Amino acid sequence: MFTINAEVRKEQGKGASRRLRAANKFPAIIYGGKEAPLAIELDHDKVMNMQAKAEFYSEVLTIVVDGKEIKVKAQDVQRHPYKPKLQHIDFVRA
Amino acid sequence: MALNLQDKQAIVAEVSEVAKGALSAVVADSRGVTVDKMTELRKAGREAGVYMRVVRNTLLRRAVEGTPFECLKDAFVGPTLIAYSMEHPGAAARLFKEFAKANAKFEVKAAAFEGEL
Amino acid sequence: MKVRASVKKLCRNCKIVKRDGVIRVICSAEPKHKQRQG
Amino acid sequence: MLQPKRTKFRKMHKGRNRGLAQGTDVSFGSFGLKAVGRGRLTARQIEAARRAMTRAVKRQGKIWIRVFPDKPITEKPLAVRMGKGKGNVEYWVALIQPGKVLYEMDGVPEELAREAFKLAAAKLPIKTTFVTKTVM
Amino acid sequence: AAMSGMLSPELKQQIIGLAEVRDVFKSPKFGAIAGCMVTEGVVKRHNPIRVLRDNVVIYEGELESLRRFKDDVNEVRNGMECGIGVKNYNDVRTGDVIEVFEIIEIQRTIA
Amino acid sequence: AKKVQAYVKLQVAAGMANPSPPVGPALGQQGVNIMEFCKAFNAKTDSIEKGLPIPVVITVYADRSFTFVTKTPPAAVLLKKAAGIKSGSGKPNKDKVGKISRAQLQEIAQTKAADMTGADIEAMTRSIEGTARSMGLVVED
RNA sequence: AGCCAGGAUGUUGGCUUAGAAGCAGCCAUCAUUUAAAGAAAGCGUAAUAGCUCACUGGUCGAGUCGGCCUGCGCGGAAGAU
Ligand SMILES: [Mg+2]
Ligand SMILES: [Mg+2]
Ligand SMILES: [Zn+2]
Repeated sequence: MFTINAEVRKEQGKGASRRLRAANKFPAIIYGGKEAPLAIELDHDKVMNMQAKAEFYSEVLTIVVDGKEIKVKAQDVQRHPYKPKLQHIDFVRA
Repeated sequence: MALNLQDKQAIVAEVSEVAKGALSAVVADSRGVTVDKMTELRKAGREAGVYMRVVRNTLLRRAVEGTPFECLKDAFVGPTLIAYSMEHPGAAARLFKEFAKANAKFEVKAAAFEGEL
Repeated sequence: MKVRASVKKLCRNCKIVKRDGVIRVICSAEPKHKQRQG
Repeated sequence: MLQPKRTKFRKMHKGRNRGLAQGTDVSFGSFGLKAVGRGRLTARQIEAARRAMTRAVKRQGKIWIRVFPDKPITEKPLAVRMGKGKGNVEYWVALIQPGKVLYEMDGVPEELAREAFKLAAAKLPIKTTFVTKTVM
Repeated sequence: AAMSGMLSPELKQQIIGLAEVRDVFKSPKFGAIAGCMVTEGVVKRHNPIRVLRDNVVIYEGELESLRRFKDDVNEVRNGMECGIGVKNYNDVRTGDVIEVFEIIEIQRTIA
Repeated sequence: AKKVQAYVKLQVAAGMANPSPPVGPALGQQGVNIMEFCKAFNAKTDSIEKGLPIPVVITVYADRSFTFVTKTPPAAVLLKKAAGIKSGSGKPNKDKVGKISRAQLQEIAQTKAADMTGADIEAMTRSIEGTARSMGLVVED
């Protein structure tokens, strides 16, 4: 029941990822199955309110990006140590 | 304060008794003490308390929303405080006189006796 | 009245409104709770 | 109080406090206390902060200690000259990074737990913050 | 007034300084000299002391000689190497702490 | 009864012939008549029942002597004679000493029906269930 | 948020106490009357009483209440020619 509006990452690496946190974005990745992994960027203000509910980690979510809808599940979420922020979220196809 | 679903408990209980109702009587409970309310409670002690009311549906967006079905006397009743009461039994007998004869003690406010069916 | 530093709201009658460049603590019911310098 | 029983070596030189902390989440407890700032925390501070948490909610609720000093930290005398070896061991210190969970709490309500951590926050030299369960 | 004066109350036994002793030395006069390091406060000569080990008091007394090196100064501040010895104290062990405290009288009033 | 000005309340014992251990001269500072006690109060005291606590309501300003209105018996006394042990416990609510039956506190609490707000007779039993929960006395309905 | 009323009966809840009656503590914190009222948030009494808040009614009337992450400030900030 969850719709995540996202875009495909043009740039990559440490220098690229820190520029996204200045613009209220954060890096991510959708992997699993026979398909190759793809680096995706998510908006912080929209996503940060969702994982407060317990249904985010249990129920299946649908990441909308360029008219795809991969339909993935949450695996591992890296948080920023000394603030309430998100660093990187792993996704698995299902 | 209760939300829309829980508010309908007071509405549907009043709306069903519009067609089936018999008599109603009003009084100003404003400026009044709980001991002045206890006079009507000990009046209902013979009748067991379930039959009688004075149960305040007195908001203009609660009881006056359930009035427009049938028997509209609440056009000019609106302003100030009103004590709504509805009974399935009941005659047009002495029940008015207890409120009238109590006016020796003043009874705080009687709402100038507006009157109901 | 004390000065100390932190205002610390104790009772329901506590006010906490700024006057000139230095905020004060005003309490009508309890004059002991009056404070400055926060 | 709260020091090593035995030590492999008596003295540590000095050391640096760099990088970020290890435990981003609370493993054992339901709530806890995280340190935002950076600095040296002596063994007397965590003893004093624990004494506030010892008597706050009486019997109900349990507390854990996720930190420990294990750093000798020598101190010289006053009128002595420089050199003539290193000073003797006086008090123990826990070096901690930003994002380290110092204390934890389980069997206390949410609103009551904020009061307990507020008292322990003033005992510590650096700024601190509240944390949730954070399962994943 | 005569009655109020008669009273002799001292209500303060606050510590003047607290010091831990280490590396005992031997002296002919007092029988022992316990090397000390003051962690807090200032140690004084004629002010009484409380010697305790593991939170319980092993011995009690009043200082007779406060001596650092050959100086024999009457006062020692905190975090300054210090020396101590007393009569009628047989056993000096490391890890114990000596608590020195000043004695003051509050005074009394009648009512 | 119209307005609150001057009243006194205290439980006295009717077991003896004209007793005043609790009050004596300390009945009231307003100047209550001591002679009127045996004349007025003892008329309806011995006529009903003796042994239990008997409260009082006194309203005198310039009348010297007086009369009295009917009263209601308390519930805490009905947990002594018509319940378990009369002495007490000492231990908190953690440990449960006594117990209650369904037959008890049904027709015993009916004697309080003189002056109560509660309309329904079945509702009077449920009010005493909460009262026994203070002590923690288990009841088997 | 003001103004205009109530703010309770059983019940001094049990227990500890010289006495604590909702308000020094401990445990339980329900059930009637109910518009609505917590066996009690604070002041007060030797202890009752008294007077308020929560909750809810009338009046008036459309934005209101409390947090989280930050831009840049306020106090904290007292020294000798
Ligand atoms: Mg000015
Ligand atoms: Mg500044
Ligand atoms: Zn105040």
